[PDB]
Amino acid sequence: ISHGRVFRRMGLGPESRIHLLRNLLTGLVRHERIEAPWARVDEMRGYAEKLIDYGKLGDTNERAMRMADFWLTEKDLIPKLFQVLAPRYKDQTGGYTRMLQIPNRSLDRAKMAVIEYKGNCLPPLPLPRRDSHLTLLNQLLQGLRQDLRQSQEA
Amino acid sequence: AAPKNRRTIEVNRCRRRNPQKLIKVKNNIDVCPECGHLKQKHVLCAYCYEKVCKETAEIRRQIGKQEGGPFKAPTIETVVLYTGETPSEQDQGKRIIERDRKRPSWFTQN
Amino acid sequence: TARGTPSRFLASVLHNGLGRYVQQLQRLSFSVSRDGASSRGAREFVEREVIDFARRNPGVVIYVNSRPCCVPRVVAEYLNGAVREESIHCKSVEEISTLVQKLADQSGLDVIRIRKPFHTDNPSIQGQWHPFTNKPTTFRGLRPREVQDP
Amino acid sequence: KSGTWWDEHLSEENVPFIKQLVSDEDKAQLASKLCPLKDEPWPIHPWEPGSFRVGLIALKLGMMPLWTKDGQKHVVTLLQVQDCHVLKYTSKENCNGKMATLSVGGKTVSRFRKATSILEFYRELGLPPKQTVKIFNITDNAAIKPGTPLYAAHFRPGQYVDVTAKTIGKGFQGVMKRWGFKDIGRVWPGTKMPGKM
Amino acid sequence: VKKGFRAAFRFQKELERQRLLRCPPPPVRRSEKPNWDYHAEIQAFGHRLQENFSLDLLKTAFVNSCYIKSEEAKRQQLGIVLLNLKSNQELSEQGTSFSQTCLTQFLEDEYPDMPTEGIKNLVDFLTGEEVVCHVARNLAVEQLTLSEEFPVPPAVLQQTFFAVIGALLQSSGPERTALFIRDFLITQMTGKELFEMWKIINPMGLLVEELKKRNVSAPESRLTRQSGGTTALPLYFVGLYCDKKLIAEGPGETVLVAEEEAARVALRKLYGFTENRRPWNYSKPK
Amino acid sequence: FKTEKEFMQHARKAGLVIPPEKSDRSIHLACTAGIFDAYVPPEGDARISTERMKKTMASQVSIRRIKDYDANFKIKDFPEKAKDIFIEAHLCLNNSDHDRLHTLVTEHCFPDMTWDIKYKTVRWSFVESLEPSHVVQVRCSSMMNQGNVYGQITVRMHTRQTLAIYDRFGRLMYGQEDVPKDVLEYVVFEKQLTNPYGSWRMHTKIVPPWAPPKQPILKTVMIPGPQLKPEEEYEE
Amino acid sequence: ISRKWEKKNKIVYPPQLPGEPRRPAEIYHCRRQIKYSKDKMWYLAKLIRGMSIDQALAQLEFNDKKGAKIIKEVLLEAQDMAVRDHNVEFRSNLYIAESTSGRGQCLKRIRYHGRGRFGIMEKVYCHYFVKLVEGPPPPPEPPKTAVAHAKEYIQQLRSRTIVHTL
Amino acid sequence: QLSPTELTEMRNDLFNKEKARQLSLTPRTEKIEVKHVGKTDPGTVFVMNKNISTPYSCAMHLSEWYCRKSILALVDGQPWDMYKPLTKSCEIKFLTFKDCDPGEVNKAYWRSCAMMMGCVIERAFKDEYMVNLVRAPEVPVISGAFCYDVVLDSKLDEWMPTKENLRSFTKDAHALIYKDLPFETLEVEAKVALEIFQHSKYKVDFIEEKASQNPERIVKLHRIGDFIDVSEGPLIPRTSICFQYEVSAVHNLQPTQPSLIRRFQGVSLPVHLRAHFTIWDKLLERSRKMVTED
Ligand SMILES: [Mg+2]
Ligand SMILES: [Mg+2]
Ligand SMILES: [Zn+2]
Repeated sequence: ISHGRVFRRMGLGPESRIHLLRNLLTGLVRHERIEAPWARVDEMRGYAEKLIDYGKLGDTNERAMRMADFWLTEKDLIPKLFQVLAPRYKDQTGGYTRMLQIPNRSLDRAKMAVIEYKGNCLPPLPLPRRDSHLTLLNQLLQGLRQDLRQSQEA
Repeated sequence: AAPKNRRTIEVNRCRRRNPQKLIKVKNNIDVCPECGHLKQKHVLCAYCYEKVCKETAEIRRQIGKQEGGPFKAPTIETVVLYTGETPSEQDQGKRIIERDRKRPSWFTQN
Repeated sequence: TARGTPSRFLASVLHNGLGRYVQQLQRLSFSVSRDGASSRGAREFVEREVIDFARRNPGVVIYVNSRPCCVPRVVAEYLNGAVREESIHCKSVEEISTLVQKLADQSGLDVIRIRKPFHTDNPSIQGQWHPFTNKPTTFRGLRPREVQDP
Repeated sequence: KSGTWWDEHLSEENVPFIKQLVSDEDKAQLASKLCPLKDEPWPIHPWEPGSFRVGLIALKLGMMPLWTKDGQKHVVTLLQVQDCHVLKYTSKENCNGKMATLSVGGKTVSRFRKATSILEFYRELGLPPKQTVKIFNITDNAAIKPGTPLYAAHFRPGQYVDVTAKTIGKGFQGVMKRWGFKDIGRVWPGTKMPGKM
Repeated sequence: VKKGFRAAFRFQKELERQRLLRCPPPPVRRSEKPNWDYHAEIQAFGHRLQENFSLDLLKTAFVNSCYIKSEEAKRQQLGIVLLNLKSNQELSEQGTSFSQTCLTQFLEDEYPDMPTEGIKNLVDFLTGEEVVCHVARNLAVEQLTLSEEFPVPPAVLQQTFFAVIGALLQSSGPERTALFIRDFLITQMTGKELFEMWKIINPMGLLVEELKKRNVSAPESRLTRQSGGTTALPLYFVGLYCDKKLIAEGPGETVLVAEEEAARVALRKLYGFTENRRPWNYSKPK
Repeated sequence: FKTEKEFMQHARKAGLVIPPEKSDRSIHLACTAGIFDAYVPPEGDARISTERMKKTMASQVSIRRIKDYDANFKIKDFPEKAKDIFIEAHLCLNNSDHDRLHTLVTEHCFPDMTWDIKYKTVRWSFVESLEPSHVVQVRCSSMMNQGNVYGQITVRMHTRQTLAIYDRFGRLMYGQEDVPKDVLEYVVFEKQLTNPYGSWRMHTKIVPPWAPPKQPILKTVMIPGPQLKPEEEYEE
Repeated sequence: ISRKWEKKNKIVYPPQLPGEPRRPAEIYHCRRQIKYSKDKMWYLAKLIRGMSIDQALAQLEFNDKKGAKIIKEVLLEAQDMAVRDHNVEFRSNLYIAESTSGRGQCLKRIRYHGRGRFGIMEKVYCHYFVKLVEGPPPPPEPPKTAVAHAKEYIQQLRSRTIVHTL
Repeated sequence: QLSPTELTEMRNDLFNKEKARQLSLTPRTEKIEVKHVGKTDPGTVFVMNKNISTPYSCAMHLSEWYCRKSILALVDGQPWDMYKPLTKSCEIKFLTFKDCDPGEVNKAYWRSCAMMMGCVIERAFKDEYMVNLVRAPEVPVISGAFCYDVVLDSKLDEWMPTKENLRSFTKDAHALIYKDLPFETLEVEAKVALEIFQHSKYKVDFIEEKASQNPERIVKLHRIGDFIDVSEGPLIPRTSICFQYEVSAVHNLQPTQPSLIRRFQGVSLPVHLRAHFTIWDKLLERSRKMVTED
């Protein structure tokens, strides 16, 4: 029974799980786009979002610096977090990362995901795009919406 | 426990060929609009994704040369500039990565 | 097996015997060795028995081919297209005479299990039984527990 | 030939519009059933010994302590009635039962995830689809017109009620947790073994 | 490798049988196969039938026009004596004419109450391509037939069969040929129900016309028997009554089918072609 | 790798030192790779139906060499002989008579004639000859290895032929079975003058650029565009 | 060993007469000695039976099994061969007529057990066979209807004879 | 005078004859170089047959995914039917419902759906009554429905289609969809087209109108099965492309006095753009509302 068990069991145990996520998070901050097994990227995505929130507290904040020190193994990333990533998202209240499933990797056919920090310099990922408004179904719904405006106005 | 008797081919076919054992037909396959290759609806196109990764790898190799060592992550934003392009006013005060290539059509300067 | 073999119903060729009797055997082909111990009986049959048989059965055409062979054979062909090959290897003249006459009297139909020892195209003279054959009729064809003048 | 879901082919502009449109109709469909006694209600009969009125579908909010004037504590479960309406009435003859049946519906749910046949049933009734539908055995004098809303004040304090629901699923469990356990040549039907609990 | 020859030879014959079954060779004419002598086969054909055929006439019966044309083309291309072969066209006309009139006289005598349309349809069935080709094949006619194409086309085989009947007519005269028609063509309706040979539509219409000619009242249909009427497998017996007198009764899964069968039963009785009628007499005239 | 250089480059990278082989025996060739002196068919030749002297003189020099090996040779008879060889060779295609075809055509011609039609059915017929064939050119090679001297004669043939090629399944893929069509062909014939058993055999055909395009094929064809890797971008 | 499958493409048919309907082209192709078990390969071969060439390629492309890539290459080779060498017009106008796996020539290796017993492990190989036919995929036989069932049952009743009598 | 069944036979025979006549114009096989200029498979060249091969045949060369999704073709930049023979060498592009700008594809679907309604209504009424097909109005797809202008018999002036009658029309239309009939197209001179529609005065007027617009006096004809109609633009390849099809309502257009023109209206969605049952109902309502051509 695993009712309400939010966290996955990974690696060699609890401590190993955090270190596995920390290594993935450290790679994401440096590269801004990494690809790994889907479950691990999904497990790490929450920490990636929360790390940006600590970066918004500022480097002067002692608790935030302690968080960045632990979660960022490579210390040169800590300045990047507070001075690059955090200011980038100053306006946004969330949704810092986007996660997309990519084809299963050849060796073990593991389900794979790509996760990136929105706004990176890297070439854009081929995001899924909703159908054009000009399509037949959308045009029929656009006409319906316009009529409901006239009826509402009356 | 050892088997009491040899299982006949008749019995084994019923087991091996049961619908539960057969590969299910997939209905979520589609054609990628950009490249025309096949993809699943919920998965990124393999052909298009590899195209992005190839260019991303070249840019990362260029970033490595500029940094020229480990633990040298910059404290400013990065901008990729292709041949025939000049730094924008918005893209000023940022690390500039120069690619000896024409900007890909899918990669749009912002 | 009966289950492991085919079967058929008792039959005749072209209703043979209804208007006239026609001998179904039409051709006998013998292969006999000039030299060969196994053909001794066949050679003797050709010398003293084939000619008398040929006259008795003018409807049958008999081909005797003398050639080197280890197993002398007689091929019997019938009007219905049946072909029946038999071996006369090392058979005496009497045994060959018996086999040849047996072929002459056969119809050419497959010698397989015959389901019934009788065949008729008119099994009934008075009408085949049906469930109403021995049931009396009722006034106005009323059914059990049916009410007239509904 | 391929599968589709409601917003598969909708554009960015039409996803918010359609979500509003189907939500406004639902709110207006539930507000049109708020006056059943002026919408040609079925005959309202007095209660008679041996009568069986309908029940309702409620959502289990949780539990709370309750104290009585004698100083005893009682834990109670809060059951909230959400969008409960009568859906169908079946007479004794057609129901294949001694008592007539009243079908009642529970929580409102999305129309985009319901079968076409179910969607057609609710379209005639004029109500948003429900999550659960239960059958109550009633007498002929307790029949309520389909579409009538049922409220929590259908029950009164001091009354007793049977409550039926699906139990928390524990999955495949062993004899110890399932049954509390730590020779005719065969196992009897009904023997307590490991299985879905 | 085991020393020996008999087993290997026997297995070779075994493999040849499979090689035949796997690829069954294309059927060929009997005349091409071994142990064939045309003149002897022609003589046995007559004696087998107990007929004194004229060999010159009988040989001409098997010569088809198509064969003569094909032979000429072969001779011309392979340039090599005038051929005077007479086709069986003349003989087949005489045989076809005699067979049609001979069968008509036979049927009219047996079934005086049969209408001319019924008699014609029976004569067409007895002389039909189906019946005649079946009889000809089982009498060795196809083996002696000279044709360009094998297996002999149904039309060519039927023409040759009547040509043989024409040769018999000239050889032994009309009386002898009639017994040949009786023994091989009249027998072909053994076991067959009238309407299996003579195909009719709307029997009830034909019955009403025949009753009118006899001045009988129009038949009335009534339900003599009924069972399981409201089931997928019902049974109905329908009786036809003239002046409230039963003339026929027929079963059917539906009332309409039973009524149509009753009409067929009535027609069989009227035409004297019932299932239990006196059988055909084959006793030698005496 | 198919090329020999790549094979020997792979062999040196594998340490597989293959020693060469010297033997008294050598491959014995009965024909040559190509035309000794290509005969450019004058443009407009089909339209009609000092340089000429110089070209004709070369044929007169060559015809003498052919006469030396075989004195009883007449260039006048060759056009009739060449026509017969041409017709017989093509007739062998109808019935896949390869052993007979080898006598009529050289080892250079044989692959071209029969390779493509290995699993096809060819129906070809020589309907008529519109104008008499004449020997346009006569050349002769210089002394080659093994003392082999070859003589090549080019014959211009304008004839009416019929060709219908069926595929492996009996379905018509080219031509018409009976419709006669007009064909102008320049056919080079070769003979090993040294070989005591050499005979005049069809060698090759000459296709001038002005030659009109051949009959269109029945089926439609798709010529695929560049198959590009993900990184590579298509360029018009 | 046996290599009949390769020879089937070499069959040459007589030219068809104009009346005859156009005979669909047939292409036979296979890959020998694949490093895979025929049992596992059978499911992949079964899956694409009766599919169009494009539908089969699509299903195999997104199949995780190792055999799927191998079969996909064989199918692409067969498609290219059909148009190029077998006079097939449209490459898409092909369907999987026959698709099966066969036991290859296997290698036996000395293997070990946890108690020191000596064992033979077989390194399994297999063959994949495919036959492509020109044309659209034959429509799947529809489900037997109630009307068809009733007709069959009534036919059985009507075929009943009086058993073991004159 | 020709009866309904007889009139169709005459139309088909004249349609078949002209179709054969156009094929005979090129007796021999002639090859055209069609170059694919689409986003995918760039640089592909099709050596198709002149006047026989169609865009669909080019799609068959590429893949089945092109055949299933190619609703329309852009031949030299002009909307082309999938089954319309390619006259000359040109550049070809394939259009789908989900293209960024499927305006041309949407018009072709609307025209083909309207034509499908003409066939249903023409054959739905009893023999005694006479149905005359005036035209198919060109209505933007954002209007909510497609329509066909039909002049019903005088005896039916009072009669108005009931809810049950409308359902009958849809069942006939769905029967047309189930038949999966190709949309055959013939571009004939005005003279030939006028002969086929001589019986109907409305068609003759329309034929002369369209013929005048073109300088070569060529009119586009389309046939569904045995039903021939005049169309202004290309049509979708097959009727099976439609999945949801309904005849929403029939509206009478003033002025009724000169003639009673009834606007039969319907709405439909293709298989590619299937809508949910709930969304389909919303589209159905607005289709019932009368559409005014502008
Ligand atoms: Mg683990
Ligand atoms: Mg659970
Ligand atoms: Zn793509």
